[PDB]
Amino acid sequence: PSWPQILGRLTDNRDLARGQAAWAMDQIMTGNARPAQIAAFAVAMTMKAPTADEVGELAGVMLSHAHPLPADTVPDDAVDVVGTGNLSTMAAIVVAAAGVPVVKHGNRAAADTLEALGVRIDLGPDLVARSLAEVGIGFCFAPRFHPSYRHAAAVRREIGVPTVFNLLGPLTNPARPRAGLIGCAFADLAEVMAGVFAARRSSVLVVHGDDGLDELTTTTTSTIWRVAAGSVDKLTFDPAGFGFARAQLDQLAGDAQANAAAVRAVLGGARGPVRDAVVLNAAGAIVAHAGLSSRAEWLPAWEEGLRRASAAIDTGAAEQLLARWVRFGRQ
Amino acid sequence: PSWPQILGRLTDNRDLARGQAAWAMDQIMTGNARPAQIAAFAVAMTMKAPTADEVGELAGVMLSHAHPLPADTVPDDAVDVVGTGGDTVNLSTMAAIVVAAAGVPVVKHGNRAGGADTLEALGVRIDLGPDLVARSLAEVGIGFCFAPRFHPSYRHAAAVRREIGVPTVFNLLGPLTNPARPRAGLIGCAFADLAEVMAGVFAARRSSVLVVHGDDGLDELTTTTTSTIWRVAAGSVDKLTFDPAGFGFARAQLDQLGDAQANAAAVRAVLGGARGPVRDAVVLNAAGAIVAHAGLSSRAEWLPAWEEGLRRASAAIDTGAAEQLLARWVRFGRQ
Ligand SMILES: O=C(O)c1ccccc1Nc1ccc(OCCCCCP(=O)(O)O)cc1C(=O)O
Ligand SMILES: O=C(O)c1ccccc1Nc1ccc(OCCCCCP(=O)(O)O)cc1C(=O)O
Repeated sequence: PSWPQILGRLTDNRDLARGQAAWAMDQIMTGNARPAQIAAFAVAMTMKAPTADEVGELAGVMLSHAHPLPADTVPDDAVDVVGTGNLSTMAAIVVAAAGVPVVKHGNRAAADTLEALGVRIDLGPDLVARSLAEVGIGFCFAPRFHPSYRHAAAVRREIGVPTVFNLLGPLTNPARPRAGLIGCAFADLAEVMAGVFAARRSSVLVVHGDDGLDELTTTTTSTIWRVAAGSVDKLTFDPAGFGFARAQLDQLAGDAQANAAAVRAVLGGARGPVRDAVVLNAAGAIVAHAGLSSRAEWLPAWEEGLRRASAAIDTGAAEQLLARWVRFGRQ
Repeated sequence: PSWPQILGRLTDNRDLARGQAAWAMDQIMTGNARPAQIAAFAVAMTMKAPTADEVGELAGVMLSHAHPLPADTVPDDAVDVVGTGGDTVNLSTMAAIVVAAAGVPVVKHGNRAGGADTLEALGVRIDLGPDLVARSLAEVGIGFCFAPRFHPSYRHAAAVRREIGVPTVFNLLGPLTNPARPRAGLIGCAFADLAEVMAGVFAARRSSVLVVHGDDGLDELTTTTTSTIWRVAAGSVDKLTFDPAGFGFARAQLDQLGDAQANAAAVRAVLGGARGPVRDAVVLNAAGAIVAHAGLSSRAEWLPAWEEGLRRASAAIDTGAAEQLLARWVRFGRQ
């Protein structure tokens, strides 16, 4: 195993042999990888087009180096709501208010919204565990939990272009949720992620908006990879089938203060395209959550998930869970 | 112009816009490119498959950053003999000595790893400044440009090469950035599509060059099989198939063609008159460079040019002129 061997293989457009991706990630996590080698690998793998086995090794090794949460502090039915690259933050809160444990994993952009809302996002494992137990939701700040990734994070900024590493966020949640709604901006890489979750024995909905969104929207149809029990089902999803009005991407589009205001409005009951998108993804995460204890029918599962997501807002539960989340950090 | 744009375009398998490659390389040549950005650029363009225009822009920038030789020290008809590397430093090194001994000025360009290593094993002083390389050309008829000495600004790229350790588009720059700027030569490449790219760059320069690709992976004309030759001259490129058998050369084996000291011994044997596959390959490539040299001042017929090139190359060995030139080369550095 060497960088010449692995990189040479990728630049010949060949899939890696077993363990090679894992070796590369280990060199990164130990700090032995040079920036040039990280970049070469990220770019070469991306242009080659990564496989689930390769992504599974990258995410697997990285996750094993992450700060774990304390033993028995994360429910077995905890879920994630996230995309690879607004709505996922809101959806996470709603799902939590519906009675589903949610544990997110994120970073500040070049998480910011949660800070603008007064949430203390940068907490250690013990307090994230307490947050999950007392508020019903927790947030793992990525730099806090993945410090060994910092050189790769720097590389990713310096090159600026999306690479295979942009798939690692949803696959390296330190709390190791077994369920969730996972959004991917590219159909090619969406199926790859579904394969990784499949091997993990996760129950997730890997979603890809046919408009290029990394989450279920009301702008157009979406492709969903239904992952459960090690199997993947590819489906098409039309929100219109659930009486949702179509919208434009302009409405689902700002700064932290603006995003924070959007959150309070939606949680405050404000109707519109933004709310609809939040309810869709929240429902998706709930349907994924149900996929742990059962394998119910697609339509009626979504009917139930949409009902719970909607009620979580309209009860004031979501708005009040947020308030409790802010009060938690203050005390 | 920025890295996210250029790298974005490349990873999308799109050719760059005019000027972008040059911008990228200059950022690299000025220490303004992060190692990650250098590696990302080199790898991305490699897998995209570089164009002659892109490589030409890279080579143009790198060459403009290089130290020149003094004015009026490099003859107009100086040649280079080199391969971009196999997947053959013994062959090219010997061919260069033979060509010089034939009366054709030769100026080489290489580094330690290796091209320069074999010469050091032979006792040649490789790391000389412009004025001494100039003296070597005039007094010995051959000169060597030590790549780190003449391309100091390439140090950031050179470090990245080592760290990734895989061939990239950058490996094409050597023959295209010879700081003596020979207008002719024999240039080898282990891959056909990259050979065609380099031929395109030499064409744009109006150079007289044979770009060669052994159909067995050799970055030089081989005896083991046929070769493709891009005959570059007068801004145009003829793509030709080449069979040494047509000149009476026996079909050798690749195994018949590793340390610098081992290569150094092979040089002394061949230049000493030892016959075999290696001699044949040396004479072929040397003859090729002489054909290229002829293309500077005339459009000669292909076969007669080669026959004359083979005649002179063989003579340069048989008379002992090649062996003696090496000796003078060594002595020159000792003094
Ligand atoms: O930059 C640092 O120097 C640093 C220092 C201490 C700890 C962490 C540090 N950097 C990071 C480490 C992990 C990370 O994120 C881990 C990858 C998962 C993030 C999810 P994303 O792909 O959506 O951003 C990001 C950074 C960073 O600089 O931003
Ligand atoms: O190797 C160095 O030590 C070096 C130091 C400072 C600046 C540049 C350095 N290396 C190079 C200089 C020019 C170059 O390109 C032109 C010469 C190409 C020589 C190819 P060869 O090794 O097969 O002869 C390549 C390198 C390099 O190490 O990659």
